[PDB]
Amino acid sequence: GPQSFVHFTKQSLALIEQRIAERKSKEPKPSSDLEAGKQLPFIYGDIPPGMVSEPLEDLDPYYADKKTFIVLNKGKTIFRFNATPALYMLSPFSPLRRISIKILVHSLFSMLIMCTILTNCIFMTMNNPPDWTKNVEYTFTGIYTFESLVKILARGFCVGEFTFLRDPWNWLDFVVIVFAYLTEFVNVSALRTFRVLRALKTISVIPGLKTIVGALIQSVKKLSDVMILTVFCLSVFALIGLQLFMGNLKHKCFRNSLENNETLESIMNTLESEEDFRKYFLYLEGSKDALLCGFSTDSGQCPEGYTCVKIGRNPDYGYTSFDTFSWAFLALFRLMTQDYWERLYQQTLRAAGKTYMIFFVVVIFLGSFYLINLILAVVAMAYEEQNQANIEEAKQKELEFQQPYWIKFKKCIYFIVMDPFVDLAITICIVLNTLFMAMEHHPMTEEFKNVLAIGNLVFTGIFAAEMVLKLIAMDPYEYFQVGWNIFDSLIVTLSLVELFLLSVLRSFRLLRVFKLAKSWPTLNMLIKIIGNSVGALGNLTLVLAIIVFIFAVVGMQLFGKSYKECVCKINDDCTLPRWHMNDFFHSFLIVFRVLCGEWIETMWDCMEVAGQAMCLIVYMMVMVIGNLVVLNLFLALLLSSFSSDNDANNLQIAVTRIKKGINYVKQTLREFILKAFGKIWWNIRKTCYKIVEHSWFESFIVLMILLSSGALAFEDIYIERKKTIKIILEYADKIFTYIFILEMLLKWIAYGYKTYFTNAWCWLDFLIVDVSLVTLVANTLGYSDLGPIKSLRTLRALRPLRALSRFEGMRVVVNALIGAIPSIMNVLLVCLIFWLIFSIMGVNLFAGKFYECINTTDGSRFPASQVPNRSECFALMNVSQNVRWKNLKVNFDNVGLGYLSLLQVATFKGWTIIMYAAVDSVNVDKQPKYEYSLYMYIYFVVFIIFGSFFTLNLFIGVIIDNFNQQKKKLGGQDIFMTEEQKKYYNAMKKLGSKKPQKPIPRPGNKIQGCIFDLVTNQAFDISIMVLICLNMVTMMVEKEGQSQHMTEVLYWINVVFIILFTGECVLKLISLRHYYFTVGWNIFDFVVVIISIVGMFLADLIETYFVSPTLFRVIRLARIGRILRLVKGAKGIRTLLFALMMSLPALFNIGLLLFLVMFIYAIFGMSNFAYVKWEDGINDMFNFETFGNSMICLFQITTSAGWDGLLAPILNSKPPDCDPTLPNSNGSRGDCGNPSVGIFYFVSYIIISFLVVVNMYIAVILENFSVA
Ligand SMILES: COCC(CCO[C@H]1CC[C@@]2(C)C(=CC[C@H]3[C@@H]4C[C@@H]5O[C@]6(CC[C@@H](C)CO6)[C@@H](C)[C@@H]5[C@@]4(C)CC[C@@H]32)C1)COC
Ligand SMILES: CC(C)CCC[C@@H](C)[C@H]1CC[C@H]2[C@@H]3CC=C4C[C@@H](OC(=O)CCC(=O)O)CC[C@]4(C)[C@H]3CC[C@]12C
Ligand SMILES: CC(C)CCC[C@@H](C)[C@H]1CC[C@H]2[C@@H]3CC=C4C[C@@H](OC(=O)CCC(=O)O)CC[C@]4(C)[C@H]3CC[C@]12C
Ligand SMILES: CC(C)CCC[C@@H](C)[C@H]1CC[C@H]2[C@@H]3CC=C4C[C@@H](OC(=O)CCC(=O)O)CC[C@]4(C)[C@H]3CC[C@]12C
Ligand SMILES: *[C@@H]1O[C@H](CO)[C@@H](O[C@@H]2O[C@H](CO)[C@@H](O)[C@H](O)[C@H]2NC(C)=O)[C@H](O)[C@H]1NC(C)=O
Ligand SMILES: *[C@@H]1O[C@H](CO)[C@@H](O[C@@H]2O[C@H](CO)[C@@H](O)[C@H](O)[C@H]2NC(C)=O)[C@H](O)[C@H]1NC(C)=O
Ligand SMILES: *[C@@H]1O[C@H](CO)[C@@H](O)[C@H](O)[C@H]1NC(C)=O
Ligand code: NA
Repeated sequence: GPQSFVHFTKQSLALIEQRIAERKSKEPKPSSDLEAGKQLPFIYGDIPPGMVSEPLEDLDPYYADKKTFIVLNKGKTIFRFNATPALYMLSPFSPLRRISIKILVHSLFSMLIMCTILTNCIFMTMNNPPDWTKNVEYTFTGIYTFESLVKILARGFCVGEFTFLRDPWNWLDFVVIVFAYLTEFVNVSALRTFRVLRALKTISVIPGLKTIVGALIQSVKKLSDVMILTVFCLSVFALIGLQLFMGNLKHKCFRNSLENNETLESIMNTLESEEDFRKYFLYLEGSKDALLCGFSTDSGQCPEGYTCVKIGRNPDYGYTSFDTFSWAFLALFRLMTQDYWERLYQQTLRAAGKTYMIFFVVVIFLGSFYLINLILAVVAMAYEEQNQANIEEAKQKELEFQQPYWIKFKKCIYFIVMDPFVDLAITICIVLNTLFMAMEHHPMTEEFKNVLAIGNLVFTGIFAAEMVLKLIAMDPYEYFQVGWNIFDSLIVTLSLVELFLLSVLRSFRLLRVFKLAKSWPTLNMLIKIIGNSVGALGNLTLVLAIIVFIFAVVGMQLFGKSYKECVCKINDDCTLPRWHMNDFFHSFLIVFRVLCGEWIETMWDCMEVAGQAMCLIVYMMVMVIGNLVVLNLFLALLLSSFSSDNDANNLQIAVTRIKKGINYVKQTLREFILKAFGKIWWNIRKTCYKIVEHSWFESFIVLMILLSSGALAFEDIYIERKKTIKIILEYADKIFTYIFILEMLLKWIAYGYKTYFTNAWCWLDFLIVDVSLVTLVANTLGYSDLGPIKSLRTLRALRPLRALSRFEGMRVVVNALIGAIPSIMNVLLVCLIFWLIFSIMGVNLFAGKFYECINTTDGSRFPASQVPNRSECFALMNVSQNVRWKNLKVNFDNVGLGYLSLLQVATFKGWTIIMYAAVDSVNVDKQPKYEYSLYMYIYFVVFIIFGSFFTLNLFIGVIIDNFNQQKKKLGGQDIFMTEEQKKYYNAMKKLGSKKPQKPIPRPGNKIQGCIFDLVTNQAFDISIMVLICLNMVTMMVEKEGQSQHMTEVLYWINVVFIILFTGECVLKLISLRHYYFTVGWNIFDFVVVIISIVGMFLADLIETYFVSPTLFRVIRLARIGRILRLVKGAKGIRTLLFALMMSLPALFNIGLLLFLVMFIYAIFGMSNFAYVKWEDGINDMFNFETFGNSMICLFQITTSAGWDGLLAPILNSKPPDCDPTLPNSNGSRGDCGNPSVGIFYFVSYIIISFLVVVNMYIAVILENFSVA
């Protein structure tokens, strides 16, 4: 009981030695609430005042027998030691031991350690430490020695059982202190790096961090199977890309204009440097890489006079290659993370042909889309079950816990403040303020600036008046009692500080919008999430901040001097690049960018200056650990808040009274106005009704729509030359229109006007036939070349939409997407206003500053030393012709352009040139300077954290809640599966969960008996598995440029492997006696061995009978079938692959709809952008001139990769960039682009594709939760 409090005495020590004597004469877990480091049970009451900081005997009966004693704080936390003297000298009663306990057992000691640690972290971030910091370093070493020595004196070193080194966290202290004195007593980067380990001590000293890091480790522990699958899949696809693309990125066009007997070999002998490479090969302007080339008809066709020859290095400094298995693995990992993969995709297609788009499609679907889903689902399950355990433990803990003139003036003015009118007036003024500050733009006249300024003066007037009036209406002591009032006070007093006599300060007016949270339910949820970011979940956010700090400082210490000294090898003018790790801030930015998803481009430079190894380990550590922590935080916010939600408001009072008033006047004026004052037709009906419902009509009509939609794809820029096909297409178009008109008439007659017109699908078909009629009559009358009718032409691209109602897959998927529109619209409004705040802030900061004065020959901004003003560039234009004062196309000149720039930043596409213009901006009409505004990166960091991370978190939560609501409103069935797919899906459930088959019969024949016993055993299976892994290795051994001897060797080893696997299959045939074919995996074995032999014969036929290397490489892929068999044994890999097989139907439906959307946008893009100028992505190979070339671009940007590069040439609309009078083969003129259609096209596309792929994400992840 509570009485069990007694001092630790030497008499008690005698008692201890004697009862341990008893236990030794004759010769239980520790309590879950009595272990050290937490709070003592409340049943024992409070401590005697003479007992704090004094040794006590252990309360646990299990620990009452061994050597131990407990010590308490004033904070009443418990620490336990062992009774054995420290190192066998310091008895627990010496002066040293209890002074060490007193110092160690204290809150002030821990606080001192925390402050000195954080000061040390502040001192780590010094690029060039001043010489005087040595003494400060010695000081820190002194405090760390003091704290260590206190721990040894209080606990011993290792002699006992509970002592200094027993817990792992003290090992870090020991290592750092011994390494500090090692460097003190005795590759400066190597020594200076290991001091970052003290930054890890915050995890030990700040409370709660221990459990957070333990939780992260436990979450990792579950990723074993998924990491094995990831390695397996990346290796298999790396071998596939090895076989297909080995050496193609070596192709370069070579100038045939070489004279004086210099042939290809005569130059081969002398190609070692890069200057001679630039002398003889083709380098597109502004590129460090030689332009690729190919041999197929669909590859990169070299210019005239250039021959395409595979010589020289691979692109990107050598690092983009599918030559050796390591480089292929790097490429497939860059494809799985979709990091700048839209450049590898373009190079691979340019050098190998547009026909490996299928390779990239299957890699993107399987590599990126699926493995990431698996990772997210497993981490989510880990966190969810851990959270359930925590909640259940907390609940159990709760159950155990339970078991004169001024006064009348003030009250009258307070009455002037009534909830209905004052609050709504203030809300309206807030909304008008935000809509009034949104009228700022760069080209502005004094009139409009003046009205803006006076309006802002008025609004700050009303808000200050409100603040003073609520100051005096209710006592200032009580004004501050609520958070909203103090928030508003801070806003007002800061706006007055503005009115005293800064650009960032101009915009904190915008925060008063958030006061709308009380009325608006969904904005309040964003407030809740941002609050959890620092509230219930502040420890995890603090872990994340600490890790980003440590990675930044580690990378800086390792690579700063490397970046500085080897600067000339990553930049041509021999100055530091834009992204570097020379400073703490720039290394922080690189770490942040890697956390955003951008890691290949900076690692190329890292490895250029600091060598491959360290760069790879450090970058992959950052990737894995940082992405782990960020994903954990995101999932925690999501689950916590959307399971959290799982006096009347002042606006509600206003609605009440205003409804009272409006209803009162409405019905009283209502009272005022009352007081002041045929068998044949229905035969046709039935016959048509069975006609339209008859199956052949439906199938014919679906075929008809498919044919019209397909005919849409031929009208490309080569339809003039195809004389025959043109006539067929136009005649067919007429027939299609007539058929659909007849279909509409038949359905009209058969169903009736109301029935046909109460259905939305018929509304779609009706609008389409209407526009076809319009264009038909306009063609007949002769007004074909009128512009509006020429535009109604392009609307023929909407024809594929007729298919949505005929196939049930996109019908059900569209039903779900439509059921989700309201919630999507609420979230979109919240995001719209949030990004509106950020867009007005960006317009205040940057509007009109992105202008610059350039050499148009190379695009080089002039030095700001000369030509620093706009007038200076105009003078230069006057004196030198080819000079331009150009602005960025996507900029912050107004709130629309601000929202386009924010959309580019939030998806990290095009965002870099935006930030370079931001940080280099000086002021309006002044030329930008290199990182003049260096700390404007923080605007983008804050926008990415808030408008991107948190809004996406809110969107995901609302979508998940909406989809589970739909699933419950359907009774618990699936929402992307038709009836037949549900039936199949249940069937494949039954197949997968099959009870094991009965044991195979035992053959009677004796030699059959021996072979059967041999083959049917574990050892045979393990032997085959080891052989398959060995064959995998001998496949990875292949490289590019290998000598013929190694080729023959690997050929023979592969032959041997085919021999042994054929032997295994033959012994299986003989021993199981056609029962081989019963078990499913043996059919796969059979197919693998057959295709292995057939491919091995066919290839050797190819190099001797029909010599074509491409077909050779395609058939030689049958080797890869052998590798597939490793999934035979792994019980987790199968489960995951069976999850994929389970989820395939829903993905088929969603991908069908996505494909139809891509088809529609491809027809539109061919109609509109087929003649835009070739700039920044639109080139000879990647354009909208053909259906293939359009759908290639649309697949590229279905992942939103590089859409900023396709949109850029369309934004050209004027003669300085584009050219509006240029003869074209369509009959039109100009290679120009109109921005409005381009912006609508790309923004819409990325939004619809985002919605659809998020739907795929939800389907797959819920499938994984269901199966597991
Ligand atoms: C407390 O008990 C709750 C239980 C119901 C549990 O339902 C779960 C269904 C799976 C689901 C929706 C849940 C939590 C984490 C969710 C994952 C977090 C990741 O977030 C994402 C999207 C957002 C990205 C930023 C990160 O990845 C998804 C890929 C991943 C995710 C959305 C896949 C789906 C997961 C809730 C009922 O108990 C009675
Ligand atoms: C739902 C919320 C988040 C947005 C509501 C729409 C408006 C409040 C915003 C969005 C687009 C903004 C407009 C973007 C473009 C312009 C053009 C601008 O005038 C010019 O650029 C003239 C240029 C010239 O004369 O050369 C004036 C501000 C204005 C109207 C902005 C006013 C504020 C607008 C209309
Ligand atoms: C904030 C600045 C940039 C002006 C932007 C426009 C807003 C004033 C509009 C857009 C969204 C509208 C809100 C949409 C949703 C709501 C919630 C509505 O109340 C509920 O929905 C209660 C639901 C429930 O209790 O379950 C009150 C109106 C309100 C705040 C609307 C108020 C007017 C809003 C905020
Ligand atoms: C010709 C161009 C210039 C303008 C075209 C405008 C139409 C696209 C608008 C006007 C009437 C609207 C329709 C009004 C009625 C309906 C029925 C509605 O379905 C129902 O109401 C079902 C009700 C039920 O089942 O109980 C679906 C939307 C729809 C097709 C609307 C779709 C959009 C329509 C066709
Ligand atoms: C803009 O750049 C171009 C090319 O970079 C300059 O034109 C020539 O540049 C070369 C450098 O390789 C000089 O040797 C020539 O003398 C330049 N020719 C002329 C006519 O200038 C051009 O000078 C640059 N513009 C300005 C204003 O300096
Ligand atoms: C912007 O242009 C120049 C760029 O330095 C500014 O400086 C003037 O330059 C002219 C021509 O070199 C000199 O004659 C003047 O003496 C410079 N000004 C001064 C104060 O020395 C010029 O002032 C700027 N003009 C505007 C309108 O901003
Ligand atoms: C071949 O190259 C040599 C250079 O040593 C040159 O003298 C000779 O004329 C060349 N032959 C022809 C046919 O151009
Ligand atoms: Na990159």
